[PDB]
Amino acid sequence: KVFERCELARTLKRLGMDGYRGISLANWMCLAKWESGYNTRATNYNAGDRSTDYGIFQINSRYWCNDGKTPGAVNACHLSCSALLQDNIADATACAKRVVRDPQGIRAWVAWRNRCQNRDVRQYVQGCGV
Repeated sequence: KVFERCELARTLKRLGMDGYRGISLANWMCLAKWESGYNTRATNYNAGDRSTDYGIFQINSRYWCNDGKTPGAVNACHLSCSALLQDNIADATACAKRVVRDPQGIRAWVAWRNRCQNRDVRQYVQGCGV
């Protein structure tokens, strides 16, 4: 599924993402925007280390989900990476929450650092009713 902007903002809010561990909804939106263009079936293979990024947040298989083909990988979210390719993003948000409970928080995603950190991200939630 490819979410429309405000549709996603309210979907994330309903799943408890607004302010989760001090991270604003606008930040999660900016993350999803730059990671996959709000596309839940987005995937990216990383030839260098044999891991794959999954879903709307492009979560990596080396540490977060199990795809069975990533060498020495772990599954901290305790999910099959397939769960991160669903139209329903409940599991993907559960895992995104798991990621941010770690020390880095939202900084876990380099894309967030490159396009969201210290940026005016208000535009992501404007007019969505969140």
